[PDB]
Amino acid sequence: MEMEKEFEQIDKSGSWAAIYQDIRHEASDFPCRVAKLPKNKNRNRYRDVSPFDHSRIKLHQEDNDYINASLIKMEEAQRSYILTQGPLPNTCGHFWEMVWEQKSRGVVMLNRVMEKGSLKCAQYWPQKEEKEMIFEDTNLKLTLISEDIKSYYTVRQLELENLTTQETREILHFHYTTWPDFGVPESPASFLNFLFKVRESGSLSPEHGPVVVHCSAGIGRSGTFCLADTCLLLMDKRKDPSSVDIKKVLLEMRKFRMGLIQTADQLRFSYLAVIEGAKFIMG
Ligand SMILES: [Mg+2]
Repeated sequence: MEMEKEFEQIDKSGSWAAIYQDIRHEASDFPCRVAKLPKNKNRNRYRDVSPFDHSRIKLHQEDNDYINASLIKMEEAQRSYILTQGPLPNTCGHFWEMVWEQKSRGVVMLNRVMEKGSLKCAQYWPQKEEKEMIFEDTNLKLTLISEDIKSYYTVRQLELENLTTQETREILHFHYTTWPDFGVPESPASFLNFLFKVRESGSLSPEHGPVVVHCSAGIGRSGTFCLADTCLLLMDKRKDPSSVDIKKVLLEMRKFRMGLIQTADQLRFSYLAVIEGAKFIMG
């Protein structure tokens, strides 16, 4: 396996930080002027994590179409993702409006609501069946239908209703709950297992809108999830699987949202996930 050889030699030479810095230098720099308008200050969780203008998701209701969310469209892989930040107390109705308008089937959440003793994300979905949430600014109702708590992740089914038109949709919420507070997982096994659960639900499939993926900033763990999914897709699709270059796929994704993969350890982990996922698939 070629990718496993490049991996092993980056490891023996301790080059991970230097490989990662070169990705940071080659990565696209596009304007984010809507993100930086003063009227959108409180729609952004981080001042240094903004969606590019050319790939930003626009809310359809008029007034302010801004949400911190980017469409990553992977042409050759035939896969699209919306990467977004963890919703803010003020942007939960926007978040669910985007899910509605983009005809998304799945939401992939890679963080806990509280990590390292701080709030990383608003509690933007209901925790009890009998206590639904209404988002008055975007006129949406959200109801917990069921949830399935496993050791490494939780799957929720939710009903999203457009109160304007009374249409209802089922949204699946895939919540990875065991990503360590510091660093990355020891073994890619549970992350891959989680990714395949998302795949098996249909949420990544072209009959639906793009999956919505977020962590706290929507670039670090979120980048890892999309990078691994797209790389494994490409390895299944291509005549030559060993022709799949993680670094070139990452740089392609970074044309659509800045900062994807935030650390050299997250880069190493992405390589790891793709390599081990290749065995379990293409073995
Ligand atoms: Mg109960």
